[PDB]
Amino acid sequence: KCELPVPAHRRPVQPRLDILHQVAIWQKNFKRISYAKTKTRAEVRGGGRKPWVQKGSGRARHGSIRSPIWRGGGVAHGPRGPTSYYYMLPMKVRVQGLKVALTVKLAQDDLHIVDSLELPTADPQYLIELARYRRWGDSVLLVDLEHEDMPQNVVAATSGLKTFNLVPAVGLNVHSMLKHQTLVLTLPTVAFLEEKLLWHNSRYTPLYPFRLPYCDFP
Amino acid sequence: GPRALDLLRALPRVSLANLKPNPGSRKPERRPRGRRRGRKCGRGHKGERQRGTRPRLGFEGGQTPFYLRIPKYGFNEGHSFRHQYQPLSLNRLQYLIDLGRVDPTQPIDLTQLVNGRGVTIQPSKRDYGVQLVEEGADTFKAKVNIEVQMASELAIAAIEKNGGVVTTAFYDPRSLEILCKPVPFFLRGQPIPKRMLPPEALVPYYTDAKNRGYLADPARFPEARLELARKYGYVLPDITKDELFKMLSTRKDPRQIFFGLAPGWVVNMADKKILKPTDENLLKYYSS
Amino acid sequence: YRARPPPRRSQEPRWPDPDDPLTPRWQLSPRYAAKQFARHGAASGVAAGSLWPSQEQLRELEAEEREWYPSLAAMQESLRVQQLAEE
Amino acid sequence: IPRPPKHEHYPTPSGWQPPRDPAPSLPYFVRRSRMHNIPVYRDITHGNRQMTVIRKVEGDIWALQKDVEDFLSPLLGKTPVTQVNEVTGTLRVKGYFDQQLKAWLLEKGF
Amino acid sequence: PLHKVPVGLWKQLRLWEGIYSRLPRHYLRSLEEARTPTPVHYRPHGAKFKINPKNWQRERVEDVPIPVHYPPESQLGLWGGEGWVLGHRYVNNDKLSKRVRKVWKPQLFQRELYSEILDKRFTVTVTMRTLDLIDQACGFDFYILKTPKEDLCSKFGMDLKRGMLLRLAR
Amino acid sequence: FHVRVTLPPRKVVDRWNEKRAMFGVYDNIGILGNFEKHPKELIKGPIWLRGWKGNELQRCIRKKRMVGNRMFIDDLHNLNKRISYLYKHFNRHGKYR
Amino acid sequence: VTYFSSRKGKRKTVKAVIYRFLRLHSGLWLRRKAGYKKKLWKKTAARKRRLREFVFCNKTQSKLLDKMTTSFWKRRNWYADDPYQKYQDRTNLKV
RNA sequence: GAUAGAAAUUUUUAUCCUGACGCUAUAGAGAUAGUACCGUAAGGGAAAGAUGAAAGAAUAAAAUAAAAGUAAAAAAAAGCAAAGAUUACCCCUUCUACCUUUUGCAUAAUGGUUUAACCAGAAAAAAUCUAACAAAGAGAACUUUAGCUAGAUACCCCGAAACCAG
Ligand SMILES: [Mg+2]
Ligand SMILES: [Mg+2]
Ligand SMILES: [Mg+2]
Ligand SMILES: [Mg+2]
Ligand SMILES: [Mg+2]
Ligand SMILES: [Mg+2]
Ligand SMILES: [Mg+2]
Ligand SMILES: [Mg+2]
Ligand SMILES: [Mg+2]
Ligand SMILES: [Mg+2]
Ligand SMILES: [Mg+2]
Ligand SMILES: [Mg+2]
Ligand SMILES: [Mg+2]
Ligand SMILES: [Mg+2]
Ligand SMILES: [Mg+2]
Ligand SMILES: [Mg+2]
Ligand SMILES: [Mg+2]
Ligand SMILES: [Mg+2]
Ligand SMILES: [Mg+2]
Ligand SMILES: [Mg+2]
Ligand SMILES: [Mg+2]
Ligand SMILES: [Mg+2]
Ligand SMILES: [Mg+2]
Ligand SMILES: [Mg+2]
Ligand SMILES: [Mg+2]
Ligand SMILES: [Mg+2]
Ligand SMILES: [Mg+2]
Ligand SMILES: [Mg+2]
Ligand SMILES: [Mg+2]
Ligand SMILES: [Mg+2]
Ligand SMILES: [Mg+2]
Ligand SMILES: [Mg+2]
Ligand SMILES: [Mg+2]
Repeated sequence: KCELPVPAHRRPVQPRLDILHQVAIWQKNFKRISYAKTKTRAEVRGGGRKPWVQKGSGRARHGSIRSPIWRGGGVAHGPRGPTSYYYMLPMKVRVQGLKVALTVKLAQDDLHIVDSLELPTADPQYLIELARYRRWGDSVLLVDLEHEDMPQNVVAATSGLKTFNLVPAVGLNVHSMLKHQTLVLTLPTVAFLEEKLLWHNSRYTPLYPFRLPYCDFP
Repeated sequence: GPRALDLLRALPRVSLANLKPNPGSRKPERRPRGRRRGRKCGRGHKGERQRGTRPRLGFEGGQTPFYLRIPKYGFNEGHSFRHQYQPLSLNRLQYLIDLGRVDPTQPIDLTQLVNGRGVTIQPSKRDYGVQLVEEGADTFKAKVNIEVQMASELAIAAIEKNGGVVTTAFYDPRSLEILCKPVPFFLRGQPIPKRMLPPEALVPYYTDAKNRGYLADPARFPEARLELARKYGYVLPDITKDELFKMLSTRKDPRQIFFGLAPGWVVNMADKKILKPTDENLLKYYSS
Repeated sequence: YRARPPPRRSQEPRWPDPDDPLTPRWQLSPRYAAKQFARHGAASGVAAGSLWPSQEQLRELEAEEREWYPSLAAMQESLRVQQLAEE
Repeated sequence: IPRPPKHEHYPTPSGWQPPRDPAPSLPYFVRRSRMHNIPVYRDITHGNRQMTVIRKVEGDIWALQKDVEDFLSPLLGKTPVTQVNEVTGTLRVKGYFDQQLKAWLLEKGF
Repeated sequence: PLHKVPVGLWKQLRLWEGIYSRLPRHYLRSLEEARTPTPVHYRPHGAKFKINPKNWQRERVEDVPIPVHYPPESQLGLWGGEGWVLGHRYVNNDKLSKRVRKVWKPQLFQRELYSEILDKRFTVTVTMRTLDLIDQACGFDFYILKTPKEDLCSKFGMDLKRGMLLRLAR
Repeated sequence: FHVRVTLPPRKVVDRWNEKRAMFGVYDNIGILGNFEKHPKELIKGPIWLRGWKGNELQRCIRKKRMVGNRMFIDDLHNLNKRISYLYKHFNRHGKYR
Repeated sequence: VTYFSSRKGKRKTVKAVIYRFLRLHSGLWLRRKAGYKKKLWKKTAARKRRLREFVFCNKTQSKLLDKMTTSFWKRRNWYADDPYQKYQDRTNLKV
């Protein structure tokens, strides 16, 4: 049963593609630091002297021989230094993106709930035949609540598989759900995620960050 | 409810292969290439503007500038030392109380106002606290024990019409930062310092009983409360016979910032415990 | 595949080496020790008496607050003299 | 955010009034705010364009658009200029009609 | 790429290795402490906080030392902790006038000084400030043994102090 | 304009390797972890670029302020020249002013 | 105007704006008339009153002052006993 | 005036998880190399590689035969060299080369023999669009009388005589 108060106008269950796009692009972009530095005409090794006189030579006028017109000269604009692409999409938009991602994967029949996540064996061929019999698509993202509580049979079965990926519940996000063709949730992960996402609708704005101790928040 | 989920079954799988931004969210960039944007590309034709050497923003071309021909007059002279007070309406107060953001059972001050997010105080913008403003004097029905930094007579009359307590206190900007953000001060590992006295300009506002200053003589308080009632035509309630009189009589020492705390105390919130000094010089300093 | 262990912030106290030349000097401040006591206190292993000012700090605070922060009677007589002069 | 406390008399002196205990039978629903207020707002654009925004709408939004048109028709003498945003859940009306819209939603009980 | 350690520390960790590490700890402790000298040329202000005359507000005010140049000739004598002052000046004391490079030099005298510990007369180029400091410290030997390194600023004064301190120790 | 006459060896890159499978795992560390760590300290890169974004002039100033005492002689001189040139170009040159 | 500073990388302001101009919260800029302290014996009483009057700034000047002014001076300010506190807001503007 | 510009006071959790929405011989360091060469000297400072498993498979074999320039194959009245066409290449008819600068250029005003590889728009204070939440917004420090937060929209290249220091 749902452990949170459901609103009266909506019955419990047994989409924002724009926000999905925003969260996916943000996850792609915020970790990017572009490592591309080219040398402008100040940073090129030589070319500190006029090669010929200004007038009377008969050829074109030039200053440094390291200008961007010349062959071995510097680059006029180029990529300059390590370039950091860091921006933070706000907290409610990220929460809403997770919400609509879970809603889309529930409505597209790719979200499967598995009780307590045990396997009879550590053979990954068992997982492959289970997915082929249930027609779970190609790729499966299994979640668990905590990293150290994960069962060893499931861990040994998934550590050698490419399309099967096991992640803790804190590592679940929109890029992972849109990458994997099928999402698998455990019931305590459902109870954890429902609280962690439904808290933000009735919350305040932070006076100081939530790692500092609030009254009703840890 | 969400009928788009019914249509989402027939559509193929949502992935990274099919993701569109919102139409209109991105205005596409235009680059200086081609016949449409070329051979001058938005920079004009010769002159100083194509070479980009055009002068500064206030420069008018050798003519004496408009921002330099006007004579100086002090508009912002002493603006960094003028005292600021964030307003709080009685309509906003009654809205917070009726929505349960703040409660009248506990004595209400700027701390619980910030905690209920009714006002925001920026001490580094040299605010000195919260002033009561009288916009909602007609529709105010709450009984409060309100602690502000500045008050007006219509707001005061509106509060002791209902039978509340109005008193006005000074805070130094250090003590006001500590007041508005106690938990960021509580993770500083510093003893609570003394609340400071007002300056020479702010002595008489807190010394007279007409403004309900804390430092005023309490014997001059009831004649002021009855003069407000005589002026504004309401019967003055007997607060001593109320059941919440021990709540409404709760005050602060002029050298004390918080309720129930004292200067020199150190709050270790990891152990949920309190440290007190015992040195005679330390007690003389933090009690002086 | 299997995910990496998640990054978690350790709640144990962290103390830099004072003999290391490479450590920053904001980590060697008394304010850092007071902040570590405010964060943990019991496991920080610092004296609670270090949080209060010493004798010389108390004397210089007494000198500053006695010089620049006058008494209430002094302010009242100052405003009384000023009001008498303007009248 | 704490829940609004139960009061013996409604509406409150601050003007706040809780929604109805059951739900209305019209094929739309307007969610309340996180501050428990009506999601009807003002917006100004280019300094002279005044618009009223009804937000947080679930259901048939065209029904709400039609209802806003016959509610605002006798005051203006013409239909109000409206925009339906289904992918957001937003009705947008030309002009400042926010107080009348909050009042109309207050008798409708949303 | 970058260094791991800042370049400004390269003199400090040079002292932490080699022959310098085996140097005595009391000498290392006297060397590491860079205490500010006595204000000689610039006249300091006592109060840490001052009232602004124009603004009529409390402000924090800090003593900043004026850089003074010590020539190699100054190490052969006792100059009282002063030397050549290099700086700029305005002609006729107006701000809008010409900016001028200006050197200020101390007045020097050839005086012979008697040290009772060494029982020797040294012909030392001295300053009137040095003679005033001798008269204030109540002795030539008292002046050398009482005024520290950053106030004396002379290798000859340090050698004299080392010689008489060794004499008193032995 | 002379293009090559042979087909290149086609790069058989797999979409399901370790990096592409575990890309962006803990991006919601605060959201799903009872906020303790921001997404700032997941950024692997330079000291001055961790959780910060600006234009080239502010980037050069920030580099000189953080790791300025640890840069090289020629790199520090080049960064000072780049800072001076970018200051002059950003303040004294432009169209929109 | 320094659009990008060399220390902080921020946008500076010109103090010649602040030393003679006042910004209201409606965007209006207040200023003194030129020459109100110059040659009072020569000018008439009506001209003296006209120079003693405060005046407003129009659109182009107000946008120039807003461009040369940083975002610190555009904040909402609540001074005690401010005479311009009554003039901070705009009302009955039908545009 | 241009502009310069703090501090008092505050925040910053340890290790691994590091490689590349950086280049591929006019690019990336100048580099095959500070070497040849030019300079008395300080100094300036290059271009240059492409077969295969094996050339201890050179009567040696296999994939482009595509730039400008030539040859195969010199030219036949007449005209910015082309177009309308036509049974027909011309012959007929019709059109004052291209950029830049200008009031106005076929102008006898400037530039270019041609080909290949390089060579020149860069910033988000105010505003517009879109989204989140909305009397509040933002993952602390601020802004708030419909506003706060996030994203997208913006501002070139070469050229002196000169000045100072070593
Ligand atoms: Mg050079
Ligand atoms: Mg030169
Ligand atoms: Mg020629
Ligand atoms: Mg030149
Ligand atoms: Mg080269
Ligand atoms: Mg190069
Ligand atoms: Mg453009
Ligand atoms: Mg652009
Ligand atoms: Mg054009
Ligand atoms: Mg062209
Ligand atoms: Mg031109
Ligand atoms: Mg022109
Ligand atoms: Mg110029
Ligand atoms: Mg002139
Ligand atoms: Mg404020
Ligand atoms: Mg708006
Ligand atoms: Mg001038
Ligand atoms: Mg500081
Ligand atoms: Mg090369
Ligand atoms: Mg050919
Ligand atoms: Mg012809
Ligand atoms: Mg013509
Ligand atoms: Mg023209
Ligand atoms: Mg002609
Ligand atoms: Mg010519
Ligand atoms: Mg020509
Ligand atoms: Mg010409
Ligand atoms: Mg010409
Ligand atoms: Mg030309
Ligand atoms: Mg030519
Ligand atoms: Mg902006
Ligand atoms: Mg000159
Ligand atoms: Mg000159």
